[PDB]
Amino acid sequence: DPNLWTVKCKIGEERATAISLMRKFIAYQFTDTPLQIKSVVAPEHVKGYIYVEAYKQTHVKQAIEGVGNLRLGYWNQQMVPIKEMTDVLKVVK
Amino acid sequence: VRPAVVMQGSARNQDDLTHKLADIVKINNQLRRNEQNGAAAHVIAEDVKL
Amino acid sequence: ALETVPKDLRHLRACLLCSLVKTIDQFEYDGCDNCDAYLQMKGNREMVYDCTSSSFDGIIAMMSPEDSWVSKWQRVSNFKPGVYAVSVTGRLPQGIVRELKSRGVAYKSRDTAIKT
Ligand SMILES: [Zn+2]
Repeated sequence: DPNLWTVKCKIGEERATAISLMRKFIAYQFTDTPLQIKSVVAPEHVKGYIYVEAYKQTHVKQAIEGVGNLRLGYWNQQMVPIKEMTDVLKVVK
Repeated sequence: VRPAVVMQGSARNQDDLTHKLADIVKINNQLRRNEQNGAAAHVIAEDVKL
Repeated sequence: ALETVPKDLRHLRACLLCSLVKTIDQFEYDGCDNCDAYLQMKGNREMVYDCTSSSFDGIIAMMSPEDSWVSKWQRVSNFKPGVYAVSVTGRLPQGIVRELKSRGVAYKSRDTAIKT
């Protein structure tokens, strides 16, 4: 199973940035430079970063290259602790 | 200990300690709400660090 | 498929059966990429409103469901690539639940929120 990495994102642009990343993946899916990340999560109340599921940080870097909203997250992504990995998808009400 | 003196004009300028306590209370309230409601604890962590 | 991707951020809705997220206009034009064979909401705004909800929390962009933990946790690993909600508020009408069951389609609530 892959890991999750946090990537700094322009505040308030998390959903738009995720949508740009899927459009990029779809555009490149039949090329020789596909995205190797596994998912992106933008939790309802998270501000200033997104979560990306991938096996390698280098895959994250390559996927997020050129994404303006992630320019401040291009050089460093932080791994989500496995024991806290399910918390990413918790939605309390 | 942190008198808010007026600058050359009329706006009340706050002391450095006042500004720092303001930042402390901002992150403290943010963390308090993030623990009152399930915030995935990642933000809770980062918040405690800040 | 690019057609699956939400065209904008206004009037987003989530399918109550699979959690796929698209705009109301996209649901009207193309139906649900996953459920439209069964729900048949294409061309019927009322059916879209019946099968989708504007009240949802969080989203999950699922591209490779066959190689993701998130897709397993969310029970969407057998669905098409697309945007999905973390939790969806609402319930399919009893008639739709009954017909799904009569057609072998089980319905498990997509509301994953911890309530209190
Ligand atoms: Zn659906």
